Amino acid sequence: SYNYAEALQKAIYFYECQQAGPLPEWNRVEWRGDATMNDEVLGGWYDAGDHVKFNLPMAYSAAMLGWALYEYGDDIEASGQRLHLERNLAFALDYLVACDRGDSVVYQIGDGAADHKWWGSAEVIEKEMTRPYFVGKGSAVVGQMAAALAVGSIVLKNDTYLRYAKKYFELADATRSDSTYTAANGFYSSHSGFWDELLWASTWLYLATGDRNYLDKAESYTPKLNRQNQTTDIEYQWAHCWDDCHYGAMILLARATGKEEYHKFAQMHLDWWTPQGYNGKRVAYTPGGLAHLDTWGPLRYATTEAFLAFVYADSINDPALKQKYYNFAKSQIDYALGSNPDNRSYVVGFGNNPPQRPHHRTAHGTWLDKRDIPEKHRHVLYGALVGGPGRDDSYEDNIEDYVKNEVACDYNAGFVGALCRLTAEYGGTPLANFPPPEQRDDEFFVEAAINQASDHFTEIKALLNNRSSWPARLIKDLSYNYYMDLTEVFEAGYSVDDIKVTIGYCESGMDVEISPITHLYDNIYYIKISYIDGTNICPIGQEQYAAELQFRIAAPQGTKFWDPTNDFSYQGLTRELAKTKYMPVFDGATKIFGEVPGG
Amino acid sequence: SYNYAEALQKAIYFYECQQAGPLPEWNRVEWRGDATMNDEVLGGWYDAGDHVKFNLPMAYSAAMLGWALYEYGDDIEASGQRLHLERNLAFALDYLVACDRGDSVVYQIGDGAADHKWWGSAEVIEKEMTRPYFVGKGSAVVGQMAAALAVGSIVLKNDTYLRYAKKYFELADATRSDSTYTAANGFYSSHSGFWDELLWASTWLYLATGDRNYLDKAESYTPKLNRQNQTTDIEYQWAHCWDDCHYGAMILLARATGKEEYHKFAQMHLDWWTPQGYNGKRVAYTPGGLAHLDTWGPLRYATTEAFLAFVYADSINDPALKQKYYNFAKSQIDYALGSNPDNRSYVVGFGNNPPQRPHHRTAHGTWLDKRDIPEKHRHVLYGALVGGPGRDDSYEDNIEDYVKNEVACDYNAGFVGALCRLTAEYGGTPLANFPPPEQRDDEFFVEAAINQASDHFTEIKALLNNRSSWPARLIKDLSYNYYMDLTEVFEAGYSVDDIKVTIGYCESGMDVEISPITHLYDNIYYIKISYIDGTNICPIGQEQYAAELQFRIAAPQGTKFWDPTNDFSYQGLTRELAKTKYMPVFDGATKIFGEVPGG
Ligand SMILES: OC[C@H]1O[C@@H](O[C@H]2[C@H](O)[C@@H](O)[C@H](O)O[C@@H]2CO)[C@H](O)[C@@H](O)[C@@H]1O
Ligand SMILES: OC[C@H]1O[C@@H](O[C@H]2[C@H](O)[C@@H](O)[C@H](O)O[C@@H]2CO)[C@H](O)[C@@H](O)[C@@H]1O
Ligand SMILES: [Br-]
Ligand SMILES: [Br-]
Ligand SMILES: [Br-]
Ligand SMILES: [Br-]
Ligand SMILES: [Br-]
Ligand SMILES: [Br-]
Ligand SMILES: [Ca+2]
Ligand SMILES: [Ca+2]
Ligand SMILES: [Ca+2]
Ligand SMILES: [Ca+2]
Ligand SMILES: [Cl-]
Ligand SMILES: [Cl-]
Ligand SMILES: [Cl-]
Ligand SMILES: [Cl-]
Ligand SMILES: [Cl-]
Ligand SMILES: [Cl-]
Ligand SMILES: [Cl-]
Ligand SMILES: [Cl-]
Ligand SMILES: [Cl-]
Repeated sequence: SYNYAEALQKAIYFYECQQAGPLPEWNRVEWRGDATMNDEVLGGWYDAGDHVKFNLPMAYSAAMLGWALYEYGDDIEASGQRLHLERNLAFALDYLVACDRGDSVVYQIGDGAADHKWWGSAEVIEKEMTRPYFVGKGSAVVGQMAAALAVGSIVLKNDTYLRYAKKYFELADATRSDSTYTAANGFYSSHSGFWDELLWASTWLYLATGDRNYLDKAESYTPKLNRQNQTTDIEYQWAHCWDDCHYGAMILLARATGKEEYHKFAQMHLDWWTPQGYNGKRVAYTPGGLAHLDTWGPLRYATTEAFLAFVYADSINDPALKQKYYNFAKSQIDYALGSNPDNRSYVVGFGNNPPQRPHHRTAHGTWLDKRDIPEKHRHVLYGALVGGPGRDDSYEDNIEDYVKNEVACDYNAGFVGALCRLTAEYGGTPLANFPPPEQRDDEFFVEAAINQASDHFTEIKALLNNRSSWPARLIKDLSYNYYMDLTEVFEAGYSVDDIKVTIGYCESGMDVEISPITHLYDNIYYIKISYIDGTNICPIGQEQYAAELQFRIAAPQGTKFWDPTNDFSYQGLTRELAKTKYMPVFDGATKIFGEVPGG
Repeated sequence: SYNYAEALQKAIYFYECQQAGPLPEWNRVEWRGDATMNDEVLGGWYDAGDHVKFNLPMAYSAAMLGWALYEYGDDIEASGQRLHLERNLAFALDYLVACDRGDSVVYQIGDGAADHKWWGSAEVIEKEMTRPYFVGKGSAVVGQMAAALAVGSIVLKNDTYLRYAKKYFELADATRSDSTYTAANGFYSSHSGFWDELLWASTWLYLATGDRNYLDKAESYTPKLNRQNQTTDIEYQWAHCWDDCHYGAMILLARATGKEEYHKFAQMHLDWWTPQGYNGKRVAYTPGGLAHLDTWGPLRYATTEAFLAFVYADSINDPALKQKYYNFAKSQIDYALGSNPDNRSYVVGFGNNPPQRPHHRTAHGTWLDKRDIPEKHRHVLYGALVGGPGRDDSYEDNIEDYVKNEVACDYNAGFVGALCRLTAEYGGTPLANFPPPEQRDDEFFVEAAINQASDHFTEIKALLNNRSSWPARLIKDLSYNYYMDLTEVFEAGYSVDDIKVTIGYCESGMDVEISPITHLYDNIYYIKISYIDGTNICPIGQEQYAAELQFRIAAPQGTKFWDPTNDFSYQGLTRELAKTKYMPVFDGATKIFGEVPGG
């Protein structure tokens, strides 16, 4: 119905957009550079359109990418995406290993409230704030980390991942408490508790090792799972998700053990998701056919359930059940890709009329801590599955809609597995030239205005701008030149010593020097304005993105010869601030913007 | 009793405090300089503790000082004050003549609202605002100008004053309207109308010329005077004052004509002011014995009536009446000098416990456009009679009490006449060394702090202050030096050209240059910070009284030899702003504050 291979290609590339520093050599995202290099644990993924590393959803996302490979890795080699998926997974798993602290782990980098208060690109956040880390031994977060590493060890044939999966599982299982998991409260609180994580982790360890001790542990956790309302059934009326993976664990155990209790659960749970429901109970559905679990990330939940349904349907033989679950799964993926009342993709950069304003700071590329400027995103967040429509299929592509236009690691994770299943079956050709280069705008440049003109002087207001975005970046050795023609000075009988440079305003905190008037060639002279620590010009807010200087170049009071109309840098200037190419900008000795006289 | 000669001496000196620029050579006030030199008409007096020239009360005050000389000039020669009173009067009269515009006069300089909104010294007000002038021919203001010049012509034997007195009287008499008197509205509105001024001016012209035509004009105006309530009697229940001089005119006409109608009026009016009253009717009296006409300027009204009562008493023969009026008069003057429930003088700089916080901008001497700082007045407004107490004798000396601590030309004017009469009777020795010099503060100086420090640089925050007050003044060619010892630079094998001067903050609007590092002697070098228009550093407000610059002097990054502790200008600096004598200030090439290495 769609080119699922292209969808898969893009959905994987999304994770490269999320990578924290240092970026791997193979990162394909021209607008991403090393970021948050002062973090206590390097690498891994930023969670959403923010810059926090939240280990619970991060590890969940990795576990799901691992599961995608575990089921379908061989079957996707034709799409050309297997190597891409594998190394993207390994990047996250390396971070999980790097979190080890022995009897505890680093479980978060960044403070949610502080991070979310600021809107700007990953590469410049250390200029705005200093990022904390958090250490603990929460059974849910540590258990999820163990599960991700366990499946990772299988699909990446990696003994180190298995060693760490065991370490973390032993810690989570010994601790049996979420009390030291607090830094993510209100963002990724542990809602369901930790027994589902221990189940999920022990299940994957059994699949990794064949050690029955893990299967005994797994089966021991099932009576501890939450019940459905006040009944005796295990809870089934929700989705497999970052908080609760018992759903997927029960499916894996149905297949691994063949035991009827797991099959009964899988069928009850999946039936509740399908249009026919489970004995009169059913997830809410939009009229447009999307199973709609909650206001937040409905596409995330539906596409994750599609992956579970595909895996379960593939694992059973009953034709009616297989067709029912397969049709459900495909219907949810197809909705996300464009089979909906608006006929539009909900995957950024894919398909017909995709979202163009995802709630994502670094893809947006602002310079002034605002969402509304720039009015269009500077970058394409290819592959990102957005939150999606409301319960009535309604949606508007709006950066301010932090629900419907949310994007996140966990939104993409199950989605990737489902796309693997569909590419396996239908094939499709990935895009050969992907990703294509972006149109860039000017990043470092001066805006200038004539602040005052007189018959004996020129006074310039000049703002040296850093609106970098490909990638956002800091340049220390910034300078710009203002060129003049002093022919009229010499003709009137005066010299360079008779021309005085003064300053009328220099912005606080911007260490600056102005050169003496310097000969270029002939009667062409210039001053250089140098910012000694240009990294303080940075796209982090209204005050920081440009440094303002007002400078005056003056012949003696009373003289009548001063003529700025032949001065190179005066060309086109008005009384209103405007970008000018005639006051070129330099990084050290290298010109990075503008033009020079002759030259 | 009191030393009335000293009180008179100081009461006259008050007028020198009020002189607008250009000051006469004989001005005795060390904290007054030429002020408001751009005014449309130069000289004259500021009205109160403000800087408006309001001609109606200015001319009334001049007329009253003239009247004091007319009655008592011979009788005060012993007090030594006659020549002081004469030249003080001539300064105001010269202004009145300079107001002539042919068919109209300048009757105001300054916009009352804008003037009063700002709190600062006369000499700097043109940095804060532009002062408009107003032209018209209102009969009250022009008539009072005429009267002032008519008595002035007599007592100063001056034909030019008589010529303008006639011309102004004719203009007032032709116009018979206050319609063109607009700019003083709500400050010195014409409340009584203009017939009383025509009466007062024509009476003085008769006394100056002996031309009975002026006497006939004077008598023609008396039926046009306002009535007392709804009766046929001329209004008598108020005081001779800036708005209405018919009271004094009637007294002068009683003496000049001997006619019963004027004596009947004089006695009705004066009896109403005495404790014995007129037919059971009387001005309010405080329990402490002050005749209290109104909330505003009660001492002004009572001391003016004291002068009228003295003049009328001296003009009649009835010992009972003479005693009644003399006792009234002396009681009111004595109350003002200290015969009151608090035993305290209401004349600044005189007697026991005088007011120290008069509502007077220039005597206060702020630099910040605030009344509360400085908390003590920097100057002594000797001789100013304040507004005075409430009807219950209540009073607190508070700069914020713009009623009780108001001071003005018209408050002092009648008061001077009354003091003339009392020193005529009782003698007294004026103060020999008056005025004594004031304690002065530093006026131009740098406040500096170490803003940032490291092993390769010093960064200074420097505020160049103008808190001048002796007198407040402007200096254009202001600079200050920062002296260093570069011994350690040379000791490291580096040169002067390896040291970098940069700026970290330059206050907006303060055109500034920093010299290259300049040799002084030995290994001592300096930078000069020069303000191109130092007059923008001025004591007119919170942002203007000091120019802020943050400058950094830096050795190359990575070097560790930099040594600020042998730098002359670094001595005593902390991280908090403080005045320093080691960053000396210059006016052109002349040092005006601080110290230099060596000397
Ligand atoms: O209580 C229903 C359901 O909650 C799941 O946690 C949710 C939480 O309710 C929601 O506010 C947050 O945004 O998402 C989490 C994860 O989906 C919980 O995992 C389930 O066990 C529970 O049945
Ligand atoms: O009506 C009383 C009295 O007013 C005199 O004008 C006052 C004015 O009322 C007051 O507001 C202002 O502060 O001072 C003026 C002058 O004292 C007016 O001169 C009288 O004729 C009249 O009797
Ligand atoms: Br492409
Ligand atoms: Br010239
Ligand atoms: Br060029
Ligand atoms: Br006019
Ligand atoms: Br003295
Ligand atoms: Br000295
Ligand atoms: Ca859980
Ligand atoms: Ca030129
Ligand atoms: Ca009047
Ligand atoms: Ca030194
Ligand atoms: Cl802990
Ligand atoms: Cl169905
Ligand atoms: Cl199937
Ligand atoms: Cl886009
Ligand atoms: Cl824009
Ligand atoms: Cl009496
Ligand atoms: Cl007498
Ligand atoms: Cl005082
Ligand atoms: Cl103070």
